[PDB]
Amino acid sequence: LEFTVSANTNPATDAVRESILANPGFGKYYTDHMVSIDYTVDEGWHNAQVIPYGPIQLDPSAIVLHYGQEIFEGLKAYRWADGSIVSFRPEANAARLQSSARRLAIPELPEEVFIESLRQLIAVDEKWVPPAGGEESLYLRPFVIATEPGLGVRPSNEYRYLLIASPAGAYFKGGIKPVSVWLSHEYVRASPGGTGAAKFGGNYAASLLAQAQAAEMGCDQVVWLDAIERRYVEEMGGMNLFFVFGSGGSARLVTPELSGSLLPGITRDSLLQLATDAGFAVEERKIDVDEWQKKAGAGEITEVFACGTAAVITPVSHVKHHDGEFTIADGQPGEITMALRDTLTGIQRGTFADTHGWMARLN
Amino acid sequence: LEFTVSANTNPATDAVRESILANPGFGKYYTDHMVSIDYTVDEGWHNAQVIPYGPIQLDPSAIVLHYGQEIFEGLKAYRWADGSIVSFRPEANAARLQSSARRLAIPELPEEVFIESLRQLIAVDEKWVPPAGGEESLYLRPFVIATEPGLGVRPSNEYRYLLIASPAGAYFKGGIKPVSVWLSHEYVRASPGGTGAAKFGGNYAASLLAQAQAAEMGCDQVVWLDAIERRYVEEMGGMNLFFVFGSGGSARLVTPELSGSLLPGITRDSLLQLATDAGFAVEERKIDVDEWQKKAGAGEITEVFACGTAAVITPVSHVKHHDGEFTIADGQPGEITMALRDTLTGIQRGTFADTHGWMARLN
Ligand SMILES: *Cc1c(COP(=O)(O)O)cnc(C)c1O
Ligand SMILES: *Cc1c(COP(=O)(O)O)cnc(C)c1O
Repeated sequence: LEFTVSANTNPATDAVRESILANPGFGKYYTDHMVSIDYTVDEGWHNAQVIPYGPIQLDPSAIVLHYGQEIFEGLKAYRWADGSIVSFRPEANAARLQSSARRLAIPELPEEVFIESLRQLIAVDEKWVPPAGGEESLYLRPFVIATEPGLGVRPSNEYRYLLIASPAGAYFKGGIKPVSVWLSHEYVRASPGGTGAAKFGGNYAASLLAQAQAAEMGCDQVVWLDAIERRYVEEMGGMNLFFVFGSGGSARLVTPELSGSLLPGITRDSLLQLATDAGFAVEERKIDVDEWQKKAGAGEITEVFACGTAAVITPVSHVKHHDGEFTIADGQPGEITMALRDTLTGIQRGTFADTHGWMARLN
Repeated sequence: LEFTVSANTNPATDAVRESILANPGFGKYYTDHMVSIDYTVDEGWHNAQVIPYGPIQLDPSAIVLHYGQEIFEGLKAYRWADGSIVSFRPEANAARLQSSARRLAIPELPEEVFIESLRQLIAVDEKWVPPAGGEESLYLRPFVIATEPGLGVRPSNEYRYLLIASPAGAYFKGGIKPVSVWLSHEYVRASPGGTGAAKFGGNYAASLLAQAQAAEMGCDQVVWLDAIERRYVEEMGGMNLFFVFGSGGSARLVTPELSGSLLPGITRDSLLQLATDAGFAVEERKIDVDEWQKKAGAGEITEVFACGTAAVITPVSHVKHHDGEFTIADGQPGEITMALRDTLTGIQRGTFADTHGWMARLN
């Protein structure tokens, strides 16, 4: 697929850009350009191009505005010491976007086109990638929306793929700070036969009240329990969870299994591998509130943390739920939690060896 | 709220508008204008206006395009013999949009403003309302979308309410026709506590695969079973269901109760009342597949029909599911099914007495 480039004539000044890169926050500012690719049944994906970041046009009856047919992804681009610009496992995101697409009846975007859109945007907006050897990065947000007009309920026949970038600092206010969680007694993030395994906007809109309630109960984030038995721990907001049993090199990690409604996080998959590389025993099984509170209080469960592209790893220190409340260890980020975070971020920044070939060059 | 009007300087010629009204189909064509109301935290709902139907603009990071925070409604405008333009229970739609808004963390729109937008649009696009004495109408689609830019996950602080209209000709052009249904064994429409009771786009995008599967099994529409026991019948696509036991004046009606996950259909609410007015005994309870097939085969269940705004009432004649297949009576639309459809549409068209005061003037 051939991309055409229409340069932004009035991009952010070097001063404004530098200012942003110094204090970017998350998903607040956007680069000067974006990638756009159209889709029609007859031409498939076409009219791929790099254009200036700006307002999009949609018919009032566009399917995405009524029946929420949309999906998204989230990955990062990093600037290395040698001046190269790389991304962490972009092939995985390409593949998951196709998985989310299938579950939502949206045409798949070829992985080579996905990866190419990334290279094209960085080619024009490389100066928006943060300096090497830092916590900052450039968040890439690939997404697809149904654009065909018509109020009839059915899969759209026209779509638009968009790629925008946003300098990223720290998703959670604090970063090196553990969060408290409220286990939702009233809400579920998904159920068997649902869209829990797809990175689909609908999933997030549905969770807003549950998060609001977590905050009203005096907690930072909501944690999801299975929709069937209302007993098994799944995720924290839109992040996977890990439980650390014991400590030192003999410690073991437990994380909820991919039941079918759980979203297969790439950070999760990576951490399981890194844990094994380190020598820790890992296990993907079901774990319920009862065992959690019991072993945490007992001291067997020494740490708990959430993981995801945006925050990478976030320590969990306190738990509150319909039938109890307890703290994890001393309420501070655990040894293992931080050891794994330093290793993962180290690989992403080019500091540590990438033995699994996870880093790919974008430039 | 005061509405400002910006007339369409390029409206559809009389030739085009007339050709559309002669064969409008459904949700295919739109009138010359649309209503728009903006929402910000400091100004609340404001800048209410009637403007030309046309493409709207959104920032690429608009929340609705990433985390599906949106909701909608569906009602109709009818032209009566006396020349008036009326609507069926529009106050109920206003109330439901508020209910959907609350579940999706979206600011509620005052019922007074909702009704006003309806009056305002009809004021300029009255010519698009079909002739009286027929079964055609003007479908009204009110909806709210989150427009604030920002990739962080949280309720939007900026919204836009839009009201568009689409002519809708006779649903059943050549005589009413019954549909076949596939009871979904693999998918669920919603889970307890979820967003099943809200008119939210996400619910529909998630159902696309299940409908495609129903068709692949050789059926017209997909029917939903409860997410818990996977045995209790809920709805057909985006329409409620009714079961007719027996026949004649002593017939009895049974419909799934509002378990909390079912969508409180307005057509459904109306039919339960009309059934009572005719002297039919009614029941709002759970009914499983076993009872359905068993009693349908024994001839106790004589009819089944689905209901909703667009089609009003659609007969269901054939059922197929994981463990069986059966037909309802003679496979034709039942007596009670058509009697009730004739009564309801008669009230909407102004032919029968509106004893409950459901019809409201829009003009
Ligand atoms: C995106 C997402 C994650 C994390 O996936 P990463 O690939 O690690 O970024 C976890 N859970 C849900 C529900 C998600 O949508
Ligand atoms: C809109 C809708 C209905 C029908 O409601 P009416 O008010 O009768 O138009 C039924 N089920 C679902 C899931 C819906 O979204």
